[PDB]
Parts: sequence; C-alpha cells; structure tokens
Amino acid sequence: GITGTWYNQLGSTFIVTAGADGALTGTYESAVGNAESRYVLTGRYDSAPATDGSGTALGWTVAWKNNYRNAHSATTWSGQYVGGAEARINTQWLLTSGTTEANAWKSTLVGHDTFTKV
Amino acid sequence: GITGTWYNQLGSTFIVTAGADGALTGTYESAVGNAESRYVLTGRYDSAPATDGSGTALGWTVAWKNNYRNAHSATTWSGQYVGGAEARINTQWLLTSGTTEANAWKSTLVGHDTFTKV
Amino acid sequence: GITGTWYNQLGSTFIVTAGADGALTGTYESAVGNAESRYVLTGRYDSAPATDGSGTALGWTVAWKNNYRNAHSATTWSGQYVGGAEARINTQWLLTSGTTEANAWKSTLVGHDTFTKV
Amino acid sequence: GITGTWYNQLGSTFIVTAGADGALTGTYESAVGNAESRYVLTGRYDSAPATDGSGTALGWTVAWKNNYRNAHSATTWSGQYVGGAEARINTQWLLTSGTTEANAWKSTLVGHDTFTK
Ligand SMILES: O=C(O)CCCC[C@@H]1SC[C@@H]2NC(=O)N[C@@H]21
Ligand SMILES: O=C(O)CCCC[C@@H]1SC[C@@H]2NC(=O)N[C@@H]21
Ligand SMILES: O=C(O)CCCC[C@@H]1SC[C@@H]2NC(=O)N[C@@H]21
Ligand SMILES: O=C(O)CCCC[C@@H]1SC[C@@H]2NC(=O)N[C@@H]21
Repeated sequence: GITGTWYNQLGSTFIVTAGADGALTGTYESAVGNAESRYVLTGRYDSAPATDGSGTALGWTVAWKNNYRNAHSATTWSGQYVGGAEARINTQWLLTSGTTEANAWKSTLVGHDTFTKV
Repeated sequence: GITGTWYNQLGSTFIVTAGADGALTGTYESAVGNAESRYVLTGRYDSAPATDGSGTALGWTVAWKNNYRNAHSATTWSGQYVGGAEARINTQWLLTSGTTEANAWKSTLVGHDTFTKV
Repeated sequence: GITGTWYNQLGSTFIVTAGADGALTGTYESAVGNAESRYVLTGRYDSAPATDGSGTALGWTVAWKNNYRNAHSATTWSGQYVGGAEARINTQWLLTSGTTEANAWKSTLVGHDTFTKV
Repeated sequence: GITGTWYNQLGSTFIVTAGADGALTGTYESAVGNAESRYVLTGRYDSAPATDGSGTALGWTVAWKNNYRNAHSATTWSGQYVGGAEARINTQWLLTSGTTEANAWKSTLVGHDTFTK
C-alpha cells in the first residue's frame, strides 16, 4: 500500500518501502530548498492499522546532508496514509536548521505536504 | 555527544545511538499518552555540523505500536543538539493519529520537548 | 481586497473587514468541532505591503466562546492574502485548548486551512 | 489576571489589557528580529474558562509595521494563561512572512514563548 513512488505538490519525489516490521526506508528528492539529488530517509508506520477505514499513521526524517551538499538542517514529516481510488499521504512537516543559540528563536519552519501516486 | 540516554521535561526516556553515517537508532519510552514499555525509533542527524558554535540538526520518528499495544499513531521530533555548559536537545514535534477522512482536521498535535542528560 | 466573505475546505465561513490602520474585524463560523453559529474574530495585517508580488501577511484569533457554547479553546490563523485571479488566503493554524497541568502536552492541534471567496 | 506587563525568555515586553468581552489589546516590543519600538497587538481570550483549574485559552496577533519600520510579517501566539504565584502564559507561535508564491513553502516560522511577570 505505502511501498512505491509518491509525488507532492512541490514536485519533490518520495520513494519508500514499508517493511512487515513497521519500517520505512527510502530516498527523497526535493524540488525546492538547499537541496540537490536524493537523500536517505527513514521512518516508521503502523503495520497493524484499524480496519474501519481510518488512515495509517506514519512519519519520516531527512537530514539534508548528502555527498553533494550539506544544508545543516533536518525535516521530519508526520502524517497518515489513505487508500482508495485516490490513495494519498497527507502530512505536516518541521524543518529545523542549526543556528547559534542567539538565533534559535528562528530555527524552525513549518508546513504541509500531500503526496499522491501520480 | 548525541549517543546516549536522554530525558525530557515530561520524564520520557530517549535512548539513542548516533551511527557515523547520520543514522539515529534506539528506543523511546513515554511517561504519558497511550503507550507502555519501549517502542522502536529511527531518525537522522547532521553528521558534519558547523563550527561557528551552531547546534546540530536532527529528527526521529516513533510509531506507537509494540508487542503490548497499538495506539494507531506516530510522532516525529525535529530540533537541534547543542553543546555547551550542559548538553541538550531542543525539539518541536508533531503527533498524528490515524483517523477517518472526516476527522482528519484534528489528527495532529504540536509541542516542544527539551532533552537533557539528567 | 481582504475585506469580504470567504470559505475554506471544511465549509466554514470567514467574514472580514480590513482597516486602513491595519486592523482585521469580523465573524467566524465553523462546520466542524465544538462550535455552532458565529464567533467574533480580531486580527492585524500589513497595511503597506510590498509591491514586488509578495503576499500580505495577516493573522487573526478566534476564542470559541459565544452566546451558544464555549469550547474553552482559541484558534489563531497565521498566513497571507494572495491577490489576483483566484484570491485566496493561505493559513496555518494553532488550536489551543485550556487543559489541566496533566494534559498540557496535548493541548494544541496544528493544521492548515485554505480560504477562497467561492 | 492577564492584564499588565509580561516578558518572555527573549527579553521582549508584552503590555496588554484584557477586556471584559474577551478582547485583548495592547503593545508588543520584541528584543530580537526586524523590529524597533512598540507595535499594536490584538487578540482574544476565554472570558469564562473551566472552573476545574484548566488554563485560560488565548491568542493574539502582531503585524510588524509601525512608524519606524515594516517587516512585512505577522506573528500569532496561541496558548493558555495559567495563574497562581508563578503565573505564566505558555504559547506556541506562527510567524508568517509575505512571500511570492514560489517561496510560500518557507513562509512560516514556528516557536514557543513562555511569558512571565
Ligand atoms: O534546507 C533546505 O533548504 C532543504 C530542505 C528541503 C525543502 C523542504 S522539506 C519540506 C518541504 N517539502 C518538500 O518537498 N520540500 C520542502
Ligand atoms: O498516541 C499516544 O498517546 C502515544 C504518543 C506519545 C505521547 C507524546 S510524543 C510527544 C511527547 N513527548 C513525549 O515524551 N511524550 C509525548
Ligand atoms: O472545537 C473547538 O475547540 C472549537 C471549534 C474549532 C474549529 C476548528 S479551527 C481550525 C479548523 N478550521 C475550521 O474552519 N474549523 C476548525
Ligand atoms: O523579524 C520580524 O519579522 C519581526 C520580529 C519578529 C519577532 C518574533 S515574534 C515570535 C518571537 N517572540 C518574540 O518576542 N520575538 C520573536
């Protein structure tokens, strides 16, 4: 259900595998920001969700360090998978950048991403 | 610096190992919410941080299912590791429940946790 | 043209008046949660925005108490007015409920609402 | 008990009076950021909170423009007042900047402020 290739509205690409385990491993590619190429991601999801039509809860993290670049920052996404004719993953995310502590008040960005199968 | 046992203001236990590749592995134990004993965590962090006194960006995830129970939910922490007088990890987090499409507007909580080694 | 009647994706109604001194006044009606009928709102906005195509920052608050019910909660919306063809207000919101000390960790929901005039 | 002068962990000064209609009005002076002097704030609070000892739900907004500068931003604070000897106002905030559509994804900062007397 979750395993496969997913696209968000910014055009980043998300490529995951869900292990029978509860694990999320894959790579991420961002259309925007101080990013170039694919980054390692990792996460967890509910491998035994409710069968009432409720969504499947999950999350993952990306640190923006790869051989190409280091933005000194990390994003985590927290959301739920929703199956159907139009499967979706609706998410909210937090992007934190390393700042000195005098500038810590401005270290974190928030937003939302929606990923679809097409 | 990062690897070790951390406690937050809530009394939760964050047992983390920082692998040289930027991986975070370990185990989380919450003293609040619909949870008991240890849950698997995974995450990532900036393995080559900045030297200007800036802190170290990181993030991780817990999906709240183990051998004893399943809350059908997931939490992600995003924040930064700061050295100094005493070590600390400052985070903001997002916690999403699996819900129906109708209840999704109230699926996600937000907070901030401060982890220290005491 | 912030002044006017808007709706979001839940079907709630946002009726506003934007002052020349930079004030926002009006009523809010929600289609979901612990609410019925109209509620007072108040906010501020940038009265002298940038003319470089940037949107106009604004924000407002609703305390969910009127003559018919009281949910012991307040929602603040923070976002911007996008002028043009399809005028929209894009927001992110924080909904805080009054809680006991026990429950403060779970006091605050985060989400996002999109308002249009259609 | 919300009325008066409050300071947060950043050294900023919040001067506010709470109206009997659940109105919040006053002044904010930020110790940090693209700011100088005072700014008008306005917001709302639960004027009949739960008598179980729950905190008092509130929020306010500051747009960062005065006669000295205009930062083209607005912050909203959402939180609860908690009375008693260590009275506090515990908040989470959203700081949104005017952006072009291409940079909307990074328009909004999130933080937390604890105000104390
Ligand atoms: O630090 C950087 O600028 C790189 C971060 C990548 C941009 C973000 S992560 C949240 C949002 N969703 C995306 O697909 N891209 C942006
Ligand atoms: O669904 C549940 O109730 C279990 C989630 C655990 C509660 C949270 S996660 C954020 C915060 N930090 C903690 O240590 N515990 C709570
Ligand atoms: O349930 C409450 O505590 C009061 C009603 C809250 C309604 C919320 S505010 C965010 C979202 N957008 C809406 O139009 N309604 C909900
Ligand atoms: O830089 C700007 O855009 C205007 C100043 C913003 C200051 C912020 S608002 C949240 C936080 N709390 C404070 O007291 N100051 C900062």
